[PDB]
Amino acid sequence: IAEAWSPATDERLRAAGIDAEDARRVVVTALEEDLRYGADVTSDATVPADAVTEAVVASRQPGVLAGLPVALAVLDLVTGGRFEVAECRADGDRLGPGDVALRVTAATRELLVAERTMLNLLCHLSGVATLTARWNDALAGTHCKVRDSRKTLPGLRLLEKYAVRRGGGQNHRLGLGDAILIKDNHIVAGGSAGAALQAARAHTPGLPCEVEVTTLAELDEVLALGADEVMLDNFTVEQCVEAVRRRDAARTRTRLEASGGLTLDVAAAYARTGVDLLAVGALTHSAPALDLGLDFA
Amino acid sequence: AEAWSPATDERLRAAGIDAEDARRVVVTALEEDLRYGADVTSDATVPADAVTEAVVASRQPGVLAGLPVALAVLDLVTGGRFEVAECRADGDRLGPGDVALRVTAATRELLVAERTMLNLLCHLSGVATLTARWNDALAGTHCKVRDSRKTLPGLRLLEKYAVRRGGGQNHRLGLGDAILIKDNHIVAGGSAGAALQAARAHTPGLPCEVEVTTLAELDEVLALGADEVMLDNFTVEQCVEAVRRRDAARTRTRLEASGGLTLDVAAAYARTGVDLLAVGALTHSAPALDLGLDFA
Ligand SMILES: O=C(O)c1cccnc1C(=O)O
Ligand SMILES: O=C(O)c1cccnc1C(=O)O
Ligand SMILES: [Cl-]
Ligand SMILES: [Cl-]
Ligand SMILES: [Cl-]
Ligand SMILES: [Cl-]
Ligand SMILES: [Cl-]
Repeated sequence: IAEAWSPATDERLRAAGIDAEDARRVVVTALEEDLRYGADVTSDATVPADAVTEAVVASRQPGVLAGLPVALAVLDLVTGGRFEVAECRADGDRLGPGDVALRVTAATRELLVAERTMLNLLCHLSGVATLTARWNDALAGTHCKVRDSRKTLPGLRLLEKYAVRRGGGQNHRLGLGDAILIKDNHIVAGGSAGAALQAARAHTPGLPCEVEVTTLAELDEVLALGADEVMLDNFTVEQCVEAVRRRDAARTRTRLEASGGLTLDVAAAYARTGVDLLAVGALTHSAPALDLGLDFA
Repeated sequence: AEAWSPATDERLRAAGIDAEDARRVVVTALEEDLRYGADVTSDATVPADAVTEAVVASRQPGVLAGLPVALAVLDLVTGGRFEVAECRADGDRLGPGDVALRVTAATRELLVAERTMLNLLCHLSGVATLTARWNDALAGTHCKVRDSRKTLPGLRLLEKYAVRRGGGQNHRLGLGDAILIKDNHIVAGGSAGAALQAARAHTPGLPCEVEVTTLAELDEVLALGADEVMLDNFTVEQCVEAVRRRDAARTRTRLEASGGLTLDVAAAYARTGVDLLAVGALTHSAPALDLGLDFA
């Protein structure tokens, strides 16, 4: 029940590397989903308007914590600044069961209004970071990194990319316009993979550029053309080993990125083929939520 | 574009989709993808006058949901300049290779829409698919499955829609349409039955569900004859006892179990004799359904 939050909160967000205008759109929208049918009828009947309590946000499962500054923004907006923090962990920290991510004090009615919006953000972004961190682990021992994609949930892209970073992964492009990625359907609608790569290089030479191949024949063209980065689409582990052979023999300056048909179990096998990157949509479209709850004193 | 045709405006209403809320989701999701430029890749590689047929089909089996929303994305991007050859209905079960939609539009407009349409399709169909799986496990009992308020930010109404299409039932939609006395109300309010009596006091027509964590609390609210009790994190065995104590007391209180539920133990919880299972995983942990969009 406020306009926007205090610039003290805006500083907290940009310090963590969160887009503050996007965080505001997400937070305001999520509060409205809960409040559009009227005030918190349950709290209004059972909790005095004057009550103040302490609240602890803690995890029940282990994983990586993301979104604590955005959760704090929710609470700033609902209380209008009238809260005091005692303890907090930082986004990126590992959490075990019972670990305290936040201990804050505010008016009881406003915590009760904010908590579900705080926790839905927190449990979701933490799930993303927790899963990204799992994928990074399957790649320990190699030189392979994990990246996300554009397969993000409507409305939560920048926040899901942020959570991916907090879990130790790397972002891909953020949209259709900040980098070139030539896909199957571009090659369906057009000539060949090679023609397409030459067309994007010529048309937009500033932007970084990646081409997605579905066969070894296509891989041969883009290697002949000296492609900067190549994405292997639904290659088997053997096919990737071949693709790494053909890459190492031509331009060792070509990054190979595997995508499609990847699961956490086979992540280790792929990393071992010598490909440089795994692009995993599951990071942001099928990230199971981390169990965090908010308990009162 | 600005808004969409009144035809998609009414196809959404025919589905029971909040059309205003859909507009916000769809326009936000498109702005996410275009706020950086114009789709350099397609503008370099696809003729500006190309027109293609596109098929949406699923690679895995599940329940389809969100197709009217995916269509509204296509409408906005094309300005209504598209045509549908075939479409399945939200709620239909699909298998591998099953075609949920065949559209024809300008190839460049399809490529800008492709990812927003699929992100909506795959998430909502995922929500409906998991909900349907939960329904199967409850089959042969009188237990139904219900969602929660543990929804992804900005997506509550579309996800509740998808729970309905997967064969589940919606719980309340916000903080103001139903009473639900939670663990923290009880802390701040001294006692579980103290809080329930306070709720009946303030609005006697609004029905109260009270959320208990101990068998003791359950006797307390069953003694006050609570209309509906939610068993927070009872074990399968504690639910069986909960049902026993409820059948003893001459009130037919409704029993809904919630807290930690996984598909895993879904079929077991359905046979404790509780009436409802409230599953946050339907919406906060629904794995996406693999649908793709392919050109002719
Ligand atoms: O298009 C992208 O940005 C992308 C990048 C890597 C992996 N997948 C995708 C996708 O969403 O198709
Ligand atoms: O508050 C709700 O609507 C709700 C309903 C059923 C199960 N859980 C919840 C929750 O507290 O998130
Ligand atoms: Cl960063
Ligand atoms: Cl292994
Ligand atoms: Cl309905
Ligand atoms: Cl007891
Ligand atoms: Cl009652």
